[PDB]
Amino acid sequence: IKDMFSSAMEVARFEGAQIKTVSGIRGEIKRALSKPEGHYRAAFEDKILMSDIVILRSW
Amino acid sequence: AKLVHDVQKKQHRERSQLTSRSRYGFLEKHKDYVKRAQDFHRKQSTLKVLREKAKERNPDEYYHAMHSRKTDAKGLLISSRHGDEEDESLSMDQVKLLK
Amino acid sequence: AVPSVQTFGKKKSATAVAHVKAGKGLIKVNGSPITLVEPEILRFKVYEPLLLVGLDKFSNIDIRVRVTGGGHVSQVYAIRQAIAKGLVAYHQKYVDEQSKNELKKAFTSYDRTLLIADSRRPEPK
Amino acid sequence: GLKVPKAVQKELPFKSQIHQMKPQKKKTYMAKRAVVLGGDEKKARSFIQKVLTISKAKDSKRKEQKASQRKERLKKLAKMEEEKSQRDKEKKKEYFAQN
Amino acid sequence: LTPKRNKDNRNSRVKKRKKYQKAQKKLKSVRAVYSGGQSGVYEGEKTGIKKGLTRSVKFK
Amino acid sequence: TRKFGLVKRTLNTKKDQRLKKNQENLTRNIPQVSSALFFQYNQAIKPPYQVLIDTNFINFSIQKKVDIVRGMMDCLLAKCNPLITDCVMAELEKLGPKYRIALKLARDPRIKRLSCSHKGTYADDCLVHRVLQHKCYIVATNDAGLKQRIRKIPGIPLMSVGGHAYVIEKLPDVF
Amino acid sequence: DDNMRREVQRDLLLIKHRAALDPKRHYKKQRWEVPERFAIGTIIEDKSEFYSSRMNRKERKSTILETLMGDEASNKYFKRKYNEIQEKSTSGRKAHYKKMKEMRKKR
Amino acid sequence: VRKLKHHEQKLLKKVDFLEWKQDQGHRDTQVMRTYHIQNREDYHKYNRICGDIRRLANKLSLLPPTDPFRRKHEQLLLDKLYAMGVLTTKSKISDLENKVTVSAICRRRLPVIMHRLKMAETIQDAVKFIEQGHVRVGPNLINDPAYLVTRNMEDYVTWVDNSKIKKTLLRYRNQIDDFDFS
Amino acid sequence: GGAKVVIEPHRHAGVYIARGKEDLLVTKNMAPGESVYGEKRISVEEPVPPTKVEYRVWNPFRSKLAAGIMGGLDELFIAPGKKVLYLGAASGTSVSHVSDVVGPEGVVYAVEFSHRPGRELISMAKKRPNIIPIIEDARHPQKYRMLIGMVDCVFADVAQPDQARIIALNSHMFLKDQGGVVISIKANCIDSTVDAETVFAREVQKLREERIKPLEQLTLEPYERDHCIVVGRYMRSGLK
Ligand SMILES: [Zn+2]
Repeated sequence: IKDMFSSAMEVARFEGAQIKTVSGIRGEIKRALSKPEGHYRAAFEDKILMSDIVILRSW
Repeated sequence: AKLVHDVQKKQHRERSQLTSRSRYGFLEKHKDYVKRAQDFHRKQSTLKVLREKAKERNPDEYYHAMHSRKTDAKGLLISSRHGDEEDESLSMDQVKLLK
Repeated sequence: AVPSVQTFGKKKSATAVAHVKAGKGLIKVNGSPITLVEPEILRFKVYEPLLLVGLDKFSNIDIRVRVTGGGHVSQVYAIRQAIAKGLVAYHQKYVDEQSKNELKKAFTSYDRTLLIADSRRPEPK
Repeated sequence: GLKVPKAVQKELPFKSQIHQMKPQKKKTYMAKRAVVLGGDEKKARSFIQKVLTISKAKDSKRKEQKASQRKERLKKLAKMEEEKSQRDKEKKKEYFAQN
Repeated sequence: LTPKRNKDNRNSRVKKRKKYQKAQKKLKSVRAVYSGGQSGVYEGEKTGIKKGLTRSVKFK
Repeated sequence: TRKFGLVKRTLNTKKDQRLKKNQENLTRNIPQVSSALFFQYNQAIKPPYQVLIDTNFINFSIQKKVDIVRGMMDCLLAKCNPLITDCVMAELEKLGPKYRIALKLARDPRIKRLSCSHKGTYADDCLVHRVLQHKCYIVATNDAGLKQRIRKIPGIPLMSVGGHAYVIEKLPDVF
Repeated sequence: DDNMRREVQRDLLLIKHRAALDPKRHYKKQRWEVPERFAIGTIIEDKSEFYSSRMNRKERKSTILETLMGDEASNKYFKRKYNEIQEKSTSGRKAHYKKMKEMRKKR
Repeated sequence: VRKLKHHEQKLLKKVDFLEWKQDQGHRDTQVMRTYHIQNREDYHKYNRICGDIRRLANKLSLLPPTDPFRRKHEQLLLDKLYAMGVLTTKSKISDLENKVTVSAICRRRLPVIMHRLKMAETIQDAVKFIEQGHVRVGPNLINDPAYLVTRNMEDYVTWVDNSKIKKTLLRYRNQIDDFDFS
Repeated sequence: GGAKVVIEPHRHAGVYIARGKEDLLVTKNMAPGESVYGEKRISVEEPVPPTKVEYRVWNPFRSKLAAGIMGGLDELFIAPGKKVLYLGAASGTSVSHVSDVVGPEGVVYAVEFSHRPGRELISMAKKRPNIIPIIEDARHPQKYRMLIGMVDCVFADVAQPDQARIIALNSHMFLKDQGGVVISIKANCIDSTVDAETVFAREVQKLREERIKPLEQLTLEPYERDHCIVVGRYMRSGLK
């Protein structure tokens, strides 16, 4: 997942959070990728598409 | 609608794909995802059924139709695309009449 | 219509189908002749079913081998197995049983892995 | 479509074999021989095709609309039968409670 | 805060004019209604003839 | 050069038509709803009405002291023709010598009488058949089962002894 | 015979698919498979009444198909209805899929 | 015999040339048409076996529930009837009257397990093949269809080699090796 | 008007359906080459060369029996070898269609009482030889008991209030046992003080009182208001 964070520190702050696509596919962020900074690895209920947007509902 | 207002059961409209993210056309929503997912699941179900039949072939399986039906080099099934009431090769006098 | 015979030779994942029938004496692997089977240092591994029994057995029959899978040495071992047991099966079915088991005795005295592979492995100690 | 793999489908039973016929790459003699008629016959062919697809799509529209009709009739019919069965199972308990 | 209501409900007479027109259009579905006889030349049955169906009341 | 899998020929109870349970070796019919009917109105019946009586209606008439033709007339406010079918009459005669009063009140020249043509004396079957054939009949009855049959078939008015006079239900022009 | 069924085999298809020839006609639901014994016949309108049912000498044809093809309002309706059925049937199948892929690829 | 008239149906009713009382509904005929038994009396030489096991299961029910002779012999009988595959499990001794059937002891025959594991495609063609002598259980050929099998030998029901229908199915799947002579 | 139809046999033997875009009830023509009351015709060329045989359109608004056929009657008794006694053969309108349904091997006795319809009946029965025109009152079957013997179906298109007595007299004289009795009842011509269902019920009761078991009735409503066809069979012993 590309750009909801600006740094791996930010993703480290937000690890384990539950996200979802706009299709309601639930998911969880797992680990920040190393070289592209705000990019991370998430796991979903099944295969999401390239035309989706993930969402971290915070308050 | 017993105690519901018609200004309360309104129509919430659905949102489109962002114009920056527009080359991946049509942001798909939950009805599109369930149309995707149940299609994938029925095709995986029939693939699993066929894999189980392949596991339980029982190679001492004789039919009488495995005299006529035959198999190509890679092992798959030859299905003759002409007829099965016709013949693919026609005789010399038939070719004489047609020509 | 022709007397023909089909055998199989296998090593690790290579597999070779050999059709032997009566003919003029041509031995062809994958369309090309047998004298083109690379890696060219194991061409005598391919040749030894011919040189163990003489070319006068092959002077009246033509073999063709189709080899898929595997690597270089697994393909030459599949080729030699297919050729050997195809010659044995042809001399069984269409020539006499005495030449059949003379061929089996010669190939088995050289190595019986020309005729029977080593197939299912390992051993759980 | 469902793309069953070749490794599975070469190892299938005889009944479960998949009859998949290859396309034709050679300009065969019967196809290069066979005559098609033109002008009034090709517009007759076009007309019969248009009529048959309009008939088939009209029938598919009609049966889909009947499916949408009878699922909601099933819904209201099951609601009325549930109300009826509730009334029966309380009237029976009334009857036995009096007798 | 009223619901959307009907122009045909705003008149008690026009509502029964338009639910009787609906009723006598439904009556053509259940029975076969005598429309008034042969209009012009007899063109044909215009809707089909079923040779298998018999819509006649059998006794007992 | 014999055949293989040779068997002794026995009889096939599934197939042999010489035995009795194997002696069992299209045109639809959808009867149109009557042109006498609107949706459930029965727009065609008009006075003088004609009313089919049955046995428990006669028994309840005598038990409640209602005359047949005068009770019918002040129920419907119209001129009535009451009809005793031969099966209703057969049922009243089969009721025995306890019901002599009911039988010789059904024997009345003011009560006309039909001629049913069937075997057996099942008046409920006869009344149901001849009313769903024709829809020009009022059914006067007090059987619960016959009342449910008649009020389930449409366009048929139903009369019944209730209280000290006759009542009528599915006739929409009573006043 | 089959030699004559191969001549009247098209207007029997027209009579089988009557229900989608005119958009206002709406027959009663039968199936009508091809009957085993039939006969193709031509209507004689007599020489008593004129001009009402009269199809003239200059427009009498030899099948039902030539009359339906000569009708120009039916040709309008069949072409229009076929184009809308066509563009409904090719709505999202393969040209759409590869133009979506080219949309992804172009940038 | 003549589809008798009405005063005929009434005057004699118990006449029936086809089906008598002691036919028991022709269940012998019906089950041998089902499982295609060659000769007669196989049904009754199975029915004697069914009657014998329900009789000795009855007298094993008779003996008191504590002695090891009784309990050892009923577990031995249950294990042997499992071992010849008449049962499908080692359940209750009530199944030795509910579940032992002349049907199931015909189910353990050789043509019907052949149709069961799809070696043939009908039981008639199975009896065709094993009268023509193509199959074997382990080493030895089987000629008669009366050889029923045990629970161990539903795995080595295989044809013989040089059986040409085996050769036709091998050349159907074109895995036809001929060094192994079939 | 010059179009082409396909002829197809009906369920009823002897009558046909011409399918086009409007389908027509159709009979074969016994006298080919002319129309009798101005109906339209269909000429097929059936296969010495093929012969042009032709067919006549049966108009349900001018024939109670055709209205009954295409409303749907389970059994007509007018059949292709039979004898029909037509009562009230008011002209040759329906008698021609009954005549060529019955065919060349069967006989239609067309009874009519008026005389100018009788003249047209005789001039039609010239070109249809299987019609015996009988100009006599059907209320006295003895006046023509010598001309007719043992019919198979009676058809009654009389429009008189003593209809059931006429039908009963002609049936008891000339109909055979388990033969057909087809009645066209017109409610308004029987009596108009009662409703149509009352007069149909009374006429059916009169038929079973004269021992004709009714099998079937049909209202034939889109073509005629307050009409009916009652199809019965002459049971003669045991309506039960
Ligand atoms: Zn009765």
